[PDB]
Amino acid sequence: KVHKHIKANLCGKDADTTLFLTEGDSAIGYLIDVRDKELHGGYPLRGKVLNSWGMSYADMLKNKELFDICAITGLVLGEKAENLNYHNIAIMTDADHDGLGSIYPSLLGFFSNWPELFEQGRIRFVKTPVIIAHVGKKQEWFYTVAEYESAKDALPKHSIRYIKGLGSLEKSEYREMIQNPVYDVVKLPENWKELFEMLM
Amino acid sequence: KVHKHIKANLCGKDADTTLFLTEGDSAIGYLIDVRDKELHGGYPLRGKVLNSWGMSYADMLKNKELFDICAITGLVLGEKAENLNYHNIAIMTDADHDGLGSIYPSLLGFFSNWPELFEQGRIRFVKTPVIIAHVGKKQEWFYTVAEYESAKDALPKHSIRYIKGLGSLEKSEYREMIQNPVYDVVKLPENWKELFEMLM
Amino acid sequence: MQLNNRDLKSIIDNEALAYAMYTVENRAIPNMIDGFKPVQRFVIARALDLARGNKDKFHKLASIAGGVADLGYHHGENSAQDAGALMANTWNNNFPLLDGQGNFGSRTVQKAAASRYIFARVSKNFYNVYKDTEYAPVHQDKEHIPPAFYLPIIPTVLLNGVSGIATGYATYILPHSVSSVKKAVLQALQGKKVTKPKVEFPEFRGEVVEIDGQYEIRGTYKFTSRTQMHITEIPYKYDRETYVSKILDPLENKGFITWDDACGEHGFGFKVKFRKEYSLSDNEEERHAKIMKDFGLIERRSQNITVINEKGKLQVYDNVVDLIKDFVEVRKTYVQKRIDNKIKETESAFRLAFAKAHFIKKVISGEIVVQGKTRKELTEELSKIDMYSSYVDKLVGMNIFHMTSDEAKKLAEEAKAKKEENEYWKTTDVVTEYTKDLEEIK
Amino acid sequence: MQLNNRDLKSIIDNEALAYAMYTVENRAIPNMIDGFKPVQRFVIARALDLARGNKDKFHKLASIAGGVADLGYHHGENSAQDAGALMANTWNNNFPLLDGQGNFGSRTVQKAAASRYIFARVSKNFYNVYKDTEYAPVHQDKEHIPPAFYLPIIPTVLLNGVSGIATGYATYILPHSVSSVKKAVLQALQGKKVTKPKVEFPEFRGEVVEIDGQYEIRGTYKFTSRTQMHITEIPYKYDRETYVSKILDPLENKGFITWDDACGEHGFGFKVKFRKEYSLSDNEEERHAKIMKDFGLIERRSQNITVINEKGKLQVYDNVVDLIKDFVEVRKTYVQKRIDNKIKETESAFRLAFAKAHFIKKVISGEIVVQGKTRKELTEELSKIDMYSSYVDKLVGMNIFHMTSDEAKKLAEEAKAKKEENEYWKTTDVVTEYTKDLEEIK
Repeated sequence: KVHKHIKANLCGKDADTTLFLTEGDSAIGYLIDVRDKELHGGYPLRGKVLNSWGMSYADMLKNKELFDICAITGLVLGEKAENLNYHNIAIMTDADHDGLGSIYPSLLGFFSNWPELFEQGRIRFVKTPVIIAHVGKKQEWFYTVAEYESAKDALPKHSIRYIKGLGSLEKSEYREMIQNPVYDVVKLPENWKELFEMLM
Repeated sequence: KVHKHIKANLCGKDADTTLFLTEGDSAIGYLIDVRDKELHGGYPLRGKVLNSWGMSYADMLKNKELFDICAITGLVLGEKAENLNYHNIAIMTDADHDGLGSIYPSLLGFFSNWPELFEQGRIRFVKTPVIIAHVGKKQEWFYTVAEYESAKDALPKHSIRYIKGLGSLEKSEYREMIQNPVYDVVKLPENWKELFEMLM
Repeated sequence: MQLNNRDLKSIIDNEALAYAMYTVENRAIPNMIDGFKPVQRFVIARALDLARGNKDKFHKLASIAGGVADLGYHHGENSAQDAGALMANTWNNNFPLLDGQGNFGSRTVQKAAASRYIFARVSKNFYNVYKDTEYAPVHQDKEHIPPAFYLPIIPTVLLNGVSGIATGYATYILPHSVSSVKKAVLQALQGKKVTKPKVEFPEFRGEVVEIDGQYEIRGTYKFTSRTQMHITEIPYKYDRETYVSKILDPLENKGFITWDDACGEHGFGFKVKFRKEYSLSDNEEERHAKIMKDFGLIERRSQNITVINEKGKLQVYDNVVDLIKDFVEVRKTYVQKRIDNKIKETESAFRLAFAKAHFIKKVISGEIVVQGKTRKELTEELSKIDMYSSYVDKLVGMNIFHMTSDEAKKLAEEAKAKKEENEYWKTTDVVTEYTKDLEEIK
Repeated sequence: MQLNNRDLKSIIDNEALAYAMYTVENRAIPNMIDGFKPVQRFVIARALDLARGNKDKFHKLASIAGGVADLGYHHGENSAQDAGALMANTWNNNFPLLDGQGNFGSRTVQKAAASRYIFARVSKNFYNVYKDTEYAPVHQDKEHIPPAFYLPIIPTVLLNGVSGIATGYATYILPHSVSSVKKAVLQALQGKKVTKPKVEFPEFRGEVVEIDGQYEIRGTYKFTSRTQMHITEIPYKYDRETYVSKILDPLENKGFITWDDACGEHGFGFKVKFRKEYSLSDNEEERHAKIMKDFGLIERRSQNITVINEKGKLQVYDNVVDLIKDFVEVRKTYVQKRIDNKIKETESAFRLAFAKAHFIKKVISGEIVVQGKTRKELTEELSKIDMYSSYVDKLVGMNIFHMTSDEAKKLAEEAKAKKEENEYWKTTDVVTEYTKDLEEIK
């Protein structure tokens, strides 16, 4: 029985629930204050985790955080994608290099041991806006640097705010992001071994 | 045999010879740039040295720095100071808390293990200036904060320069402090085994 | 080679003395006049320095609490970094002395986000309650660039709470409501019977009562079914993780209850459903004690009022009334100082304005010619006039548009206004000024 | 709940690209135009910012190299702290870009003192060789507050040397004498035959000469007796400890020689006395070779001239002549920019001064009255005069002493000066201005 979980009431029950593999308990507190009372779950990570391949399956099970996550989703190592306590899994990390460059590839490598999960596309990512432009009373949510550069030509009150890290968002921003997200999904190429073999 | 030592030609002779137990490679190098070619020696320390009270004499011989200084001065543990490679020994450290609070107690306790050498008074410490006052084009060498407070009433162009450690002084300053130095004995009273009761 | 030499090993006291300096100027006891801590002093000073004219600018917490080393902080920057988030939030203070923009945590999870993903600024709650910043006495030591203690209007020690543990002493100043402290200070200005200020925890809707005089705090339980209830609140010193793990998880492990996490946006929501293996007694008083005993809804407490005074000495106060009285006594003198200095400055300002008006009306009248004076003979002749000679330079730095009637009649009226304002400052007293300042805070 | 589902693997390039950014904007290759390194850019920018008006103030090294985080340094402060002592000393640079006050080490012991016991400031050697700082192109990224590269007069890549090891490339730019580089730049301005600049190590009185293409450095050995010599110097890349432990102590351990440490204030002084168990051969050429071999008085080296140009591209130059030519070609255009902007500013300044003189002479003549004009009527007519209307706000900001003839007549003359000064900028060319700037450096 895991402890760090934010287990919702629909754990195990069939629904459209989602699991947030976010980084930083500070963010998960914001989640508690923002989460849907029944649908949206979540779980905090510890941070830098070892590369998914390079060792055996029982040695996947050796790691504590991996053990907690497979217990939470119910997808125990070595079985087919069934008994999913959470219908969906989402990843959301501080977007400078802490999770994009460290946590995302490793987590995808770990989730790769079930190609059925990627085929369903149940593993997704919530894109946090890199920059926020505060105009008038209602702010805008430019989602990338290229969009900012291509859309800054005609806009008054060009007040800029960098959102480097999940901590920069306020409660309104996090509420908007969770309730109305973009949900980018994870890759699925013709070969699911070489593209992460580049990791080593 | 010894490596970090600055053994002089007059070392081991009957002439006056002082040993500098300075702290930091920068300070000993500055001494090399400013040393007397024949009289003044020197040796640099490492830093935090374990308390020398409360263990066996073999434990004093255990530490590398204690072995180095024991070989340098020639006063072997358990023996006397009948012959010495250096006539005098001087201790000088960065005087904010790095050597006053750390080097002072351990070094004094280690050097006190020969009361005869203590009574000779050969072990000494050179007082480093704490603030330098630039007046006109000349400089003055207030040796303590109390002297500064009691002598700041009457002086023009009060250009104050603090000296936290050995790195602050310049070549003129170190040349003055070495060629025209002021010393202080180690001051042990009749109670050998009582005034360092706070060491452990 | 000047060898002065004494066998005085007593100089080893310089160690203890230095250690005394390491245990006196770097303590954990707050200061009664300003309500700060040694770390918060440097933090707020750096925030004020960085804010400058554009106080609305959000500075990074790393820049806020990492550049305090040069301000005279003889400690690691980590203490400043952590103390910049336990004071700038809103879940732990009835008076946030530093507004923030980011994830500063909440009572659900008492943890800040990071070192650099958040921002901080001197809040608007600081300028209305910390007037006369530049009159704080300077520290005895030079390196302490921030003053010894700022000068607030109401004692910040009482508000926002504080919990420190020094060598041999412990302070656990409970937070008090802003209205209670304001009323207490206002009524103690006029020397009436002091009303003890109440206790109001931040983001707390439960109950706080002093049945034994210990200022205990209790939450609220609300039964919804024969075997269910809706815990609305729990005692303050509880976050989700520690509460669960320490008390509620073992209770479930005893095979008694099962909890449904319903922690809403407004406090905790730990609803619980019992099972067969439990009392669930009747009579509404034994189940009362059981419900607030098993789930830890009752918290005992005590007030240890120990704090440093205006000087370096530390005093312990039995009740907050004495603290209020002494703080207002000190602030009375510190307001009288401002009164005297304002009078002194306003007299000179009025005199300068009068001289300016005199020069402008003489010039427009043509009695003294601005032109034709060789070698700026103007200044030479003004140096031998009754009132001119004091401000000749300022009396010469007059712009062209200051000669026309627009900037002349209004200048004379402004001089008259400065005169009557000097009279107002002359006739006013400390009590009225401090009462106005007290009312200004809201 | 917008879908935005793409099962694309190309996003993994977000790794490499980001890693590319971590291996492009944070490399160790210097920049050819300004002769800096990425960390040194932020260090010097922070030093210039802290200096402000009082450039003589000695700032602490900790403040200098620890506050670079907000300037846009995505790395630990330790790199800035260590790079602030390996560039600000005098034993490693023929052109100290940062003067210091403290123990920065020497060639005897190549180690700085500490982080906070030393001080640094922008040296006077930086203001005479880095003119036109405000014309450096801004970096493509916003967070890079310091510009892409400052604009010096002579290429600082050549001077002070540099030794970097990037991924797949290594730079060992040998230091060159200031006079040689100045002469090379001056003569390459006029397109003559470029003279190769010489090599002059700092605090080196020995011998440097190329054997075949590549440079080599040799010291000086001076015999004093049949079995003694006084080593005056050794190759540059040697401090006391490493030299001893690596070459000289093993020599004594072989029962060959005994060294007397005579390291004087002027360089190394390692005098040595032989013993019986050695060659000590005659004929003055085999003994010399044996000395230069066993004692390590010969050091071989090579020039690997690879450096980033004004753009992001990295270029490798076979000889320093091409580097000099390209640097002067870039600086010619960057001086032409200053010429054009100076002309543009001086024309406006002269026009403003002419209007000011016109206004003061009309006022003293009495044609236009500054008094008796309600609603500051002046401006209304000044807006309908040929030249007044452009500077009305400035034309009415005239002080009283500016009507005095003393500040009037000279003003007109000052205006006249500006006028002819404009011609000086109008007729001058880039070559003459750059030659004057080159001569100004000494």
